[PDB]
Amino acid sequence: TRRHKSARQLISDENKRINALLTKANKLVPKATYFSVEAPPSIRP
Amino acid sequence: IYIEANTGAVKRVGRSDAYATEFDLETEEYVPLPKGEVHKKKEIVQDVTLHDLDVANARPQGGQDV
Amino acid sequence: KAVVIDDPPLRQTPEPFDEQSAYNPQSPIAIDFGSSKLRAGFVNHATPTHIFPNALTKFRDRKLNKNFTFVGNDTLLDQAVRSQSRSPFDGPFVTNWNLTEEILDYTFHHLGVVPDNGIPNPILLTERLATVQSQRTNWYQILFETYNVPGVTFGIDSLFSFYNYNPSGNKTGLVISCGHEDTNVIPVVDGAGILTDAKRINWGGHQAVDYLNDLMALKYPYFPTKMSYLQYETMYKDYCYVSRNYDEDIEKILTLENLDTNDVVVEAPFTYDWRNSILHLFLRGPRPHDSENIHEQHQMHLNVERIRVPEVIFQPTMGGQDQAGICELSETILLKKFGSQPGKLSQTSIDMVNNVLITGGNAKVPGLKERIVKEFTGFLPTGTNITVNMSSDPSLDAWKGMAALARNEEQYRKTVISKKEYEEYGPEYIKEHKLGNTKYFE
Repeated sequence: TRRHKSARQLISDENKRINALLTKANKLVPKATYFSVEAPPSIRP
Repeated sequence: IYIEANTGAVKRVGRSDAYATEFDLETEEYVPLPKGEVHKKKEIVQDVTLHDLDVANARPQGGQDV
Repeated sequence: KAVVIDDPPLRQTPEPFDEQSAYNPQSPIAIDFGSSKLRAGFVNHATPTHIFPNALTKFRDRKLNKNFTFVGNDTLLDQAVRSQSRSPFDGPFVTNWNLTEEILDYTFHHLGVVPDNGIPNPILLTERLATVQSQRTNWYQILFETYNVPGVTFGIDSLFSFYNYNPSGNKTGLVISCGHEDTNVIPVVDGAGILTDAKRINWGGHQAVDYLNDLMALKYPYFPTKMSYLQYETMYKDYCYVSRNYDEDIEKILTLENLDTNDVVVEAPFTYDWRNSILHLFLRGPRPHDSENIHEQHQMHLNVERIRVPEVIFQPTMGGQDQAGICELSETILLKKFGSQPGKLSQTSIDMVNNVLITGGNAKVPGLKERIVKEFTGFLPTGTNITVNMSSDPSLDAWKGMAALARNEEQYRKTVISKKEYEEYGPEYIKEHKLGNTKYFE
């Protein structure tokens, strides 16, 4: 069987997963994640 | 800004138009970008008289500013 | 004279399938799981053989009491079966998985394959950038259990098109892909995609046509006939262009000398002077408005939005996305990264300038290449030779990408994953190669 698993909770699931990985490493720098490729805000007004 | 190479003349035209939305109302004037190149070279011919050079060296109060 | 748009016409004939005698089990299978369309076929052929949007219907017949299944181009036969089309893509990912299995079954049936104990062909798959672990885990599950394929390999479609247009595999360039739902910038060094400096802006074709949809809803709130998504898609495709300079074009597009030429009037299908008021120019153009004419109130007027909606990519603050623009992100990549001092271009930056490539589904809008060339000449130092390459159809260069990759057997084996490696290392495994995703950590 397979849950439907909509795309809204998927980003939060990956955020919780990467937070779990960094907290287990804290008890390690990310390289290319979904939250790291995503664009910085504009410096020009 | 405006820079002349030979004499070092500096003139501020104003702020660029891309920085015109930092405030909704501002005391600065916003001029657009110069549409030409940055570097401009031009050969001129200067015609002066001997009286002009006589009066340039003979200012009694002192030399004027820009 | 106003023009009238409709839905696209349905196909008179159904989609044919390839002959089963020409199938061989040694040839791989190339698939491109795009957000808009599906491209499926062999590798030895260069021209496409199966292009169709990813949709499926469950047509319940009253007389036979049997739920019929119509896939892709088979949904383009009747209006009711077109309107009930269901995409498997929810957001930028996939959520319902059984739909993917039956559309893959449809592609395998229409490829002329007579297999036994699963598909004996390794498959070539494109995937999105920084893809989430759950969908690639489920992908490994479905291909390694349902279809029994021997090998699998993966990569990004933008880098695959870059490798297609740079077949040596060692070039340096800067690729830009404008997909259906995302816009990506990847700097490529020595044929390998540097994904730690990759950038993504959350805008695509789908967000642009939704911008057209709610802009037309907001501009004419008393419109009586609801027009479908396909009408928004067609008039975005046919009546939109990238402005050469949005600051100067916006200060003169409402004048009467432009609205006689640059205003498009779109008629909906069905059975105190106005010169000095810009409301009448914005709503009803340069022609006078008669509220009693029946054909008059079924009309769009596209005057500002044609240059407004392609500018959301260059300035995402119009679309609500708090992100830097494409030009500013390219300036960040090119002028302050890869060892390039701002004001002193490195040789990596110079090589990246001369191989700027624009690809993706949303590069069909005219004026994009000239605008990005103008911006690149704007911010680079003087004398830099800027080269921008644009395909005639940049929606098909990914399939050319896996075609050139699997035709090049020397570098094909560096990226493949077999059943044996997956079975010994589980779904949690990252194959670090040049043309695909990297590890999530260092």
